[PDB]
Amino acid sequence: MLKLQTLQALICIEEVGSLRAAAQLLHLSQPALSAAIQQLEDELKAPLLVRTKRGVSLTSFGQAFMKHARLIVTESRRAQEEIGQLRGRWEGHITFAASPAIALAALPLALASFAREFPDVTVNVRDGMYPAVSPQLRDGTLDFALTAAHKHDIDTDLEAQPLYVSDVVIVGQRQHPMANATRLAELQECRWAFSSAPRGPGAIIRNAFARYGLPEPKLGLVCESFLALPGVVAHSDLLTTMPRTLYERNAFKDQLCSIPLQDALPNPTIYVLRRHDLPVTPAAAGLIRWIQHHAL
Amino acid sequence: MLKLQTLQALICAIQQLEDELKAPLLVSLTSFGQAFMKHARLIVTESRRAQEEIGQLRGRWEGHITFAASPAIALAALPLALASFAREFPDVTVNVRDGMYPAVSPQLRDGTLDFALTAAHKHDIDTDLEAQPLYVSDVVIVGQRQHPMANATRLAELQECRWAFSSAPRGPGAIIRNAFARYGLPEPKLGLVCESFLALPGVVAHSDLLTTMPRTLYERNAFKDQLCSIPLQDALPNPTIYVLRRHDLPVTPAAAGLIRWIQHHAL
Amino acid sequence: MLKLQTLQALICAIQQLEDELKAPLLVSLTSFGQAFMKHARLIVTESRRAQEEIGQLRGRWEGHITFAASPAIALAALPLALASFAREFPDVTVNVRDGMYPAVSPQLRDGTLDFALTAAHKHDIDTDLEAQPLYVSDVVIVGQRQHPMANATRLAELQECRWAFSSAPRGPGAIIRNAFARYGLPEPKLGLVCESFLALPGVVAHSDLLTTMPRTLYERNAFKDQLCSIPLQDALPNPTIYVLRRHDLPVTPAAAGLIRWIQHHAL
Amino acid sequence: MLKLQTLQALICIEEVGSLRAAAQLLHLSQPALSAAIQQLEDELKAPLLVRTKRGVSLTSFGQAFMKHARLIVTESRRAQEEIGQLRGRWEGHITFAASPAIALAALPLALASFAREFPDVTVNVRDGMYPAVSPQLRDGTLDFALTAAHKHDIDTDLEAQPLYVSDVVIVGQRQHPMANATRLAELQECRWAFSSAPRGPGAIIRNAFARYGLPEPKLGLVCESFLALPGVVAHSDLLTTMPRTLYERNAFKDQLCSIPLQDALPNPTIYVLRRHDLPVTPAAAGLIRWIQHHAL
Ligand SMILES: Cc1ccc(S(=O)(=O)O)cc1
Ligand SMILES: Cc1ccc(S(=O)(=O)O)cc1
Ligand SMILES: Cc1ccc(S(=O)(=O)O)cc1
Ligand SMILES: Cc1ccc(S(=O)(=O)O)cc1
Ligand SMILES: Cc1ccc(S(=O)(=O)O)cc1
Ligand SMILES: Cc1ccc(S(=O)(=O)O)cc1
Ligand SMILES: Cc1ccc(S(=O)(=O)O)cc1
Ligand SMILES: Cc1ccc(S(=O)(=O)O)cc1
Ligand SMILES: Cc1ccc(S(=O)(=O)O)cc1
Ligand SMILES: Cc1ccc(S(=O)(=O)O)cc1
Ligand SMILES: Cc1ccc(S(=O)(=O)O)cc1
Ligand SMILES: Cc1ccc(S(=O)(=O)O)cc1
Ligand SMILES: Cc1ccc(S(=O)(=O)O)cc1
Ligand SMILES: Cc1ccc(S(=O)(=O)O)cc1
Ligand SMILES: Cc1ccc(S(=O)(=O)O)cc1
Ligand SMILES: Cc1ccc(S(=O)(=O)O)cc1
Ligand SMILES: Cc1ccc(S(=O)(=O)O)cc1
Ligand SMILES: Cc1ccc(S(=O)(=O)O)cc1
Ligand SMILES: Cc1ccc(S(=O)(=O)O)cc1
Ligand SMILES: Cc1ccc(S(=O)(=O)O)cc1
Ligand SMILES: Cc1ccc(S(=O)(=O)O)cc1
Ligand SMILES: Cc1ccc(S(=O)(=O)O)cc1
Ligand SMILES: [Cl-]
Ligand SMILES: [Cl-]
Ligand SMILES: [Cl-]
Ligand SMILES: [Cl-]
Ligand SMILES: [Cl-]
Ligand SMILES: [Cl-]
Repeated sequence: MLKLQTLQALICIEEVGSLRAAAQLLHLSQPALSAAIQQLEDELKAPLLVRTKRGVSLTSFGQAFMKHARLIVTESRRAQEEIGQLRGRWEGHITFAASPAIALAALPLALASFAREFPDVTVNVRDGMYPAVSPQLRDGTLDFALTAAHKHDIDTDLEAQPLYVSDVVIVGQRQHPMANATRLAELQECRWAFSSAPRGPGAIIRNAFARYGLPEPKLGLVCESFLALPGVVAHSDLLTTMPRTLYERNAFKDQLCSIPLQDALPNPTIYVLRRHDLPVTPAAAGLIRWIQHHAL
Repeated sequence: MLKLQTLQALICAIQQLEDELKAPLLVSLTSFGQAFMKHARLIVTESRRAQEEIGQLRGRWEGHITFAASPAIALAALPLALASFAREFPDVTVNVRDGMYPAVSPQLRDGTLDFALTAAHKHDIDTDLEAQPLYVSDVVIVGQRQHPMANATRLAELQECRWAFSSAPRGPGAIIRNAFARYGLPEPKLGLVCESFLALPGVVAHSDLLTTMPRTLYERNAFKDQLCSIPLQDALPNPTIYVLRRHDLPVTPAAAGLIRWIQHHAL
Repeated sequence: MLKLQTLQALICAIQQLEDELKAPLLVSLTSFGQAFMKHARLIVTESRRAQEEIGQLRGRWEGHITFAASPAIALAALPLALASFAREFPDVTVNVRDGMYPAVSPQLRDGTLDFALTAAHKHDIDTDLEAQPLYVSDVVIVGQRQHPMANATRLAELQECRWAFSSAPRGPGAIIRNAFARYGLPEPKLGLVCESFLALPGVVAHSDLLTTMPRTLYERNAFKDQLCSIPLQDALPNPTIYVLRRHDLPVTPAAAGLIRWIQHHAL
Repeated sequence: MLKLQTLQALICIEEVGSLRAAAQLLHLSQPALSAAIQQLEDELKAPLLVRTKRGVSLTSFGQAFMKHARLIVTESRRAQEEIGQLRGRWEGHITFAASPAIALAALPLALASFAREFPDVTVNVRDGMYPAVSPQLRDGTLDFALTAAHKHDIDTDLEAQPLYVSDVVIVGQRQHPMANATRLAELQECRWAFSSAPRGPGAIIRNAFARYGLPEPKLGLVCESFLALPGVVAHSDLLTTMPRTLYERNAFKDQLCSIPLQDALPNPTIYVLRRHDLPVTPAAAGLIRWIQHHAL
């Protein structure tokens, strides 16, 4: 029998006056309790109980022992209570960062399903991209981050699981002079709104121009805000690069076109990043599952 | 004495700087290095603004402007102001980012931002910052188009709802929390916290969570047809959007030009 | 339910404990593991005391006593009390360490110490602890034997001196700081801080630093001939040394025996 | 010329009305200042100064430039001031741990000499031994620790420099029955006061008994306090092991003897331990030097 059950039973025995009554009250087997008490007495090398006409009383030894037994039972209960309070607070909240692509399609659908499964959980969704999320992830504030990244850039102490392989698209105002272009070379005369990338503003288009043997793309402006980007492009002759999800889901869709080139652009891999050592709550694990699920 | 050329490298020789300070700056930045960095940023950015301004006074309109914009600004006036600015000043490099008060303050103080366009409570604004009113905005309560409370007209009717606490100068959910409080209601029941304005409309469209947002954002997002605004007849705040700057920094001619175009289109 | 055998291993199977708690305990202890440890220590130490006490009630005088002793105790009464105790109780294992209030408190609370012998201010003593007066001590001011102020008779004459702030229940230098304050003097000028009573006499003997120490320590150290006590006629405190225990823990027969010998020799 | 000197000079020029007067006031060479200003003007592509009958005035351009120059000069001064405040507080205090051997001989002599060289420095000497000092050393609270250690036990991220090779001695009451012993084997019947060691209470004597092919030494008691140890031994028949310095320097010398065996005991190496990456203040470096000096 578990020692704690045996101590709890002993406290009950003192209270109700009988080993048989204690076992029944606590839903323990009588023979198992009687054996467990005997085993404990053999270990202590003294009897804890003496028979009387109508039950058992504690012996002098059991009296002394009981003072400790009560402290041990209370302490076990308090420990369970403190841990429950601390685990409840840990398990009851999620803080993570999400990139625009996740934020715009999967995240909305994932949160509703997540909430049905984990009704008692608060979510704190931050705007975030690597490597800005790297240090927030590193101290413990962020439970995980969801972002495009180049696998070989990710800090060695971070775990990384592929979430979805994304699309990027070149976007301009709906009547842009270069809308019919099929080659990146045909865009050399255009000016660019450099957008946010893990490798810095304009990293994608600059890398594209480079691998195609073109000069540096002409900087029109730097727009780190994906929120602002579609509107800014819609009201200019600037071209930009954005996640396909943002092109599909923005307030200026009717004022914009994509320029589908026969030249290839990257398909950024979006990763779930966590600190490797950290243990993961049920809810955080469930949310990731739900986000995975809706990232078809 | 400090060598100013070395500062623009620290942000990116060091031993001479460490010897000038007589303290370690690198080990990652030491505790001294972090304290040192805010100063080095102001010195470097001021030095660049000084040179750019002189070129502008000579008719060479080149240089840099870096600024932050809160969501309503970014969606309405900003595309039009950036377009007009680019026509008048074709050779100035502009860098726009998202930002909200008070998160923008340290970046106004170290000169990394020329200005920020953001809602703020006037009495909360730090004394070293100037605040020029730009816009008086409108806030609405938003839910999925078929929300159970889509036809509610009083805050009281929304008591049992869960909220996507949205971001604000006084913290997430501050407008709804204060509104609930002023109207004699208990704390708004939180469903989740959503800092991201980009993500918020879609999160609300695919849940039963209510939120508060600038009327601009309600009228300009990708989920408009899946959303509604609650037809409240209880009054909500109208936040003032300001142009915020560190007051003692002289505005460059180019940044003054952009602020002017922003003021024009906001009006 | 917890398995008590596993607790005595955690201090030194785990997955069953982690599953019982439903929280990670190891990763180094997790934040839960640290919170868990104080409880596990009390449970394990109480379990051992319970068994030892029963053997003692049966005339088997074996078991363990672990206690802390402040410097004056350790030097005067303790050698004589441990000797007398060992004669009466030859088979009990005793473990003595240095310790002072309030540093000893958590170790009284988690059962790792049966008791502590230490100076304390009665009104500072935490409500779950019992305090039994043991000794009223004497404090002296000490300096190198040829100190410029060796013949000073008033605290006022020591104003310009530098102090080896020595350790105390209210913090380093607390007795001299409070004495200076009560006598209407400025803060004592600190020369250095010396936590170590073992090192203090030798540090004072080979510098011009004054300190305060228990009269016992002054009369019992290896640097006596190189030291003096300042013949002050201003009054200094006489700290009470207590036997401190966590009150709700039943004292074992063996520990009661040792406390008795300690009380005898202190008297 | 340093740009900051040039800006400071420019501010002075505005104030005193003349480049010549500014150079003299600031103790700068006139030709060097005139060249530095010209160089700056060439870089700005505008003149900062215009000649008048009795000096120079700022041009319109210099006026605009001066507003920035003043902010830059002030900021440089404030930076120096903040760093000075932070460095002064860093350099003005030392916190370290010291073991009994150090604490009893070298430390006393080292502190006086240290104080003459670094009068403006507060020292905070903690009682300490490895590996208890290991974590205090690890977070930043301790600047260094001075302790016996086994080289191969020391945490890999800690630097360790040998300070002194120590002696340990077996000690008993002055008339101990085994005082004339010459072999460890002759002490097998004795009971021991287990003393503090880096490897745990009684580690040294237990290791000694072991390498000599003897049984476990008989435990009399555990005395973790080196302060209490000499007195406890003096009033018993217990034997112990202690640093030679403690045997030489304690209040019970007349009541104690050492038992100099022909069998060898260890000579623990005392190390200065620091975190490897951490930069070291002049004072802490000086104190270590002084402690090294007095550890002959
Ligand atoms: C065990 C026990 C003790 C005493 C009695 S009595 O004789 O009936 O009082 C009966 C049974
Ligand atoms: C079974 C049982 C045992 C003892 C008694 S009594 O002697 O009347 O208390 C009654 C009934
Ligand atoms: C008569 C009687 C039988 C059995 C017990 S018991 O051992 O406490 O369960 C008490 C009294
Ligand atoms: C450049 C870039 C930015 C963001 C993303 S996203 O993580 O798929 O939204 C992909 C690529
Ligand atoms: C960045 C990004 C956004 C959207 C998509 S898509 O889901 O493949 O259309 C891919 C990548
Ligand atoms: C921006 C970006 C991120 C990631 C990749 S990927 O390495 O092909 O997954 C390519 C481009
Ligand atoms: C609550 C709130 C958040 C943000 C704005 S905004 O500055 O107009 O985008 C106004 C009001
Ligand atoms: C100088 C200037 C630039 C741009 C415009 S705009 O065409 O109205 O945007 C008007 C005037
Ligand atoms: C400091 C300060 C000034 C003003 C206000 S307010 O009146 O609530 O906006 C609050 C706090
Ligand atoms: C620029 C701008 C910001 C905010 C609004 S409003 O909130 O819809 O009134 C309108 C226009
Ligand atoms: C995180 C989260 C997502 C969705 C909801 S709910 O749609 O209001 O039930 C609540 C909480
Ligand atoms: C200040 C002070 C420190 C320590 C003691 S003791 O507890 O008597 O050793 C008494 C007084
Ligand atoms: C029981 C007992 C033990 C020891 C002594 S003693 O010789 O006075 O220390 C007296 C009495
Ligand atoms: C709580 C408390 C009780 C008593 C004192 S005392 O009177 O200064 O010793 C101080 C503080
Ligand atoms: C045990 C003991 C402690 C303290 C003193 S006294 O401080 O010298 O009076 C004497 C004896
Ligand atoms: C650290 C330190 C400070 C002061 C002195 S003293 O000059 O001998 O008083 C010695 C040692
Ligand atoms: C440079 C300079 C400017 C003006 C005069 S003035 O003609 O004597 O006033 C002399 C010299
Ligand atoms: C050298 C010198 C230059 C100019 C004058 S002034 O014309 O009288 O001001 C006097 C002397
Ligand atoms: C007459 C005169 C000569 C030189 C200068 S200076 O160039 O400002 O030093 C000012 C005035
Ligand atoms: C066991 C032991 C403890 C302490 C020292 S000491 O560092 O030389 O004092 C050496 C050996
Ligand atoms: C631990 C310790 C203390 C003292 C000495 S001694 O300096 O070599 O005598 C060595 C070692
Ligand atoms: C306790 C102790 C510490 C260190 C050494 S040593 O490894 O030989 O320096 C031996 C024994
Ligand atoms: Cl039995
Ligand atoms: Cl607000
Ligand atoms: Cl203008
Ligand atoms: Cl005190
Ligand atoms: Cl007793
Ligand atoms: Cl020029």
